[PDB]
Amino acid sequence: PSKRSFIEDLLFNKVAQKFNGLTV
Amino acid sequence: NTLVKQLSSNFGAISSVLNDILSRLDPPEAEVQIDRLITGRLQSLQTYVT
Amino acid sequence: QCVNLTTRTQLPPAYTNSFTRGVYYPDKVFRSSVLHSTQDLFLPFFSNVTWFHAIHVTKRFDNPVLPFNDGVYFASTEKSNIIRGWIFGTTLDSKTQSLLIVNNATNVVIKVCEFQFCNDPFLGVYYHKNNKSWMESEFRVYSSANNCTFEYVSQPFLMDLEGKQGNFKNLREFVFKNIDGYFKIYSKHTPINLVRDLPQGFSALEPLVDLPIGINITRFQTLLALHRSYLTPGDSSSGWTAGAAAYYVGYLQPRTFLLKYNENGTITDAVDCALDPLSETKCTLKSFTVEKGIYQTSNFRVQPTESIVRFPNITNLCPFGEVFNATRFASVYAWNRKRISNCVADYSVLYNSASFSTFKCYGVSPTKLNDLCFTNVYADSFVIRGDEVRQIAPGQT
Amino acid sequence: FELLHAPATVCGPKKSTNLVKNKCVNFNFNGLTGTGVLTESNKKFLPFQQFGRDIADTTDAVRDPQTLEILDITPCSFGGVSVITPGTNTSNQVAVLYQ
Amino acid sequence: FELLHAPATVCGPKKSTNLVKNKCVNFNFNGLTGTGVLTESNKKFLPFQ
Repeated sequence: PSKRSFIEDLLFNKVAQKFNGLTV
Repeated sequence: NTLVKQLSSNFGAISSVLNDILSRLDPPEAEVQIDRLITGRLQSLQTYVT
Repeated sequence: QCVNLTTRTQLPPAYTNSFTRGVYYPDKVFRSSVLHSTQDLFLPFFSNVTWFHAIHVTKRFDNPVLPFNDGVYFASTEKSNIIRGWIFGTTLDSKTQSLLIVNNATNVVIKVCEFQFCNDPFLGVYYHKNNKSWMESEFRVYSSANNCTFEYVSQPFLMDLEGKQGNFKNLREFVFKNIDGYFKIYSKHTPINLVRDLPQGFSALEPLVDLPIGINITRFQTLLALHRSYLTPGDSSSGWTAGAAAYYVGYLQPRTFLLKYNENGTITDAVDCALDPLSETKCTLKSFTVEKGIYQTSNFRVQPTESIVRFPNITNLCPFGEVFNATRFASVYAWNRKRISNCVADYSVLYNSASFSTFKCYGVSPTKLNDLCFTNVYADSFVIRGDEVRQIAPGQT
Repeated sequence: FELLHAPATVCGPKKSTNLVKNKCVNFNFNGLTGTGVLTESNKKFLPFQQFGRDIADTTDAVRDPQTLEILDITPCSFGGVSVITPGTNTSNQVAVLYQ
Repeated sequence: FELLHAPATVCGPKKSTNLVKNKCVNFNFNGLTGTGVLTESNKKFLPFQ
C-alpha cells in the first residue's frame, strides 16, 4: 500500500509531554 | 527530559508546585517565592532555545 | 422629598448595537506615528445596550434606577434639550455623599451634599403664551442640603434652550468613571444630522474637568424635563409633556483596542484585540495589513466549574481545655511534647478562653491553616517571661 | 506540624463534598488541591500506599479516603488554537484551526 | 494637614528659575527631569495633554 520498496522499508526497521507545554 | 527535571527543582525554595506555595503562604508574602521559580525557569528556557 | 407623576405608560424598550463609539484618550501624553495597545476601560464594538425612548408629540417617560459600574458610557441625542442633569449615589436618602450635577438654564450647580430625593426626580418648565422662550419654573430636585463636601458655581451665561423637532441636531456624549478619587468626565459635542439611530461615525471624546472627591457611587438615575404649556393644566396628574429625545445607556468593559495615531495626534481608528479572529490578527501583528499566511495566537484552556473536597470524616474535637489555658506547664528546658491527632483542630475556637496576645506564624500563613491538612501536630508547652519572646524565632541567637 | 509527608488524620473543620467523576473540576485529596479529570483506573496498586508519581514527578493515581478507589488525574487543558486567514485585502473570512 | 482618598493636588510652596536654550544642559519641566538641548519644534500638542 505504500510507495516504497523492499530496501526503503528496511531503513524504518533500524530506527504526556504535551501536558506541560512540549508540543510536536 | 532536561526540561522535566527543571519543573521538579525548587531553585532554592520550599517546593516545586505552584498550587502548594499558595496553599500555605499568603499572596502578599509568597511573592518572594514565585519570583525565584520564574527566574529559575527563564534561564532554563533561554538555555534550551540557545 | 419631591413629588411624583400619575399614570406613566412605560413601553418596553428595544435593543441597539454600537457603531465604533466609546473610544477616548486613556492618557494625557501626545503620541503620533505609533501603533501599540492600552489596557483601559472602553466600550466593546457590536455590543448590546438598552435603547430608551422619550417621544411624546403615548406618555413615553421612563427613568429607572440603574446600578453604577466601573465606566458608564452615556450618549444622549438631544434635539430640544430634554435630559438635564444626573445624580450619583447609593441609597439616595440624605445618608451618604451623593453627586448632583444639574444642568440648570441659569448656571451649572455642581454640589456634593446630602440631598433628599423622592421616587422620581425631574425638572419642570413652563411655556408662556406671550414669551416664546423656554424658562424654568418648577424645581423638584431636592429638599434640603446640610452637610456638604464640594461646591462649584459656573459663570453666568444666557441660554434659552432649543425647540427644534423632527430630526436630531446635537449629540452630547458623557462618560462617567469612578477611579479612586478622580471622577473623569469626557464630554464631546458633535452636530449630527439624522432622523434616529446611532451614527456610524468615529470620534474621540475629550475630558472636561476632574473632580478630586471621595464619594461612593452605587446607583444612578437620569433626570429629564417636562414641558407644561397653556393648553395643559400644568398639574402632576396628566398635564405634562415628556418631550422628544433619546439617550443611550452603556457600560464600559475592560477591553483593549488598537489605537491609530496619525500626524495630528488624534485617534482615527480602533481595532479590538479580543472579539473576532480577523480583528485579533491586526492587533497581534501591530499592523492594519494582514498578509496571506499562517499565524499562531493563544492556546486552548478549559476553566473549571465545581470544586470537590475529599477529607476523612472525623467526628472528634481536640481537647483545647488542657492544652490552652490550664493550671501549669513545664520548664523551658524540660518541656513536654503532647501528640494531638485523630481529632478536628481549629484556631477560630481558641478565643473563648484566654485571649491570645502574640500570634505570629513562621514559615506558614496564619490564614492558610484550615486550607491544608494538618499531620503530626506537636505542642511545646513552656512558661517563660516577656523578655525572651523576641528571641524565639527561626534564625536568632 | 508537617505538610504533605504522611496520610491525613487531622486536617481542619472543613466538611466533605460528593464525588463528581468524569469532570474537569477542582479536587482535593489529603490537602493537595489540583485540577484534572478523575477518570477510571485499571492498573494495580499496593495495599499500603497513598499518592502515586510517574516519571515526570506528576500526581497520577490517588486513593480516595472515603470510597477507597484508585482514580487517575488528567487535566483537560489539552489543545491548541490557530487562526489562518488569506489576508484582509482579499476576503474577511477566517478559518479557526484546532490542533 | 489631612490626606483623604483623593490624591494630593496642592504642592506648596513652589519656586522657579530662569530659561536657557541652545545648550546641552540639564532641565526639569513638569515633573520629569531631562538633559538635552531645548530646540524649538514645529508641531503642537493638545490643550489637555
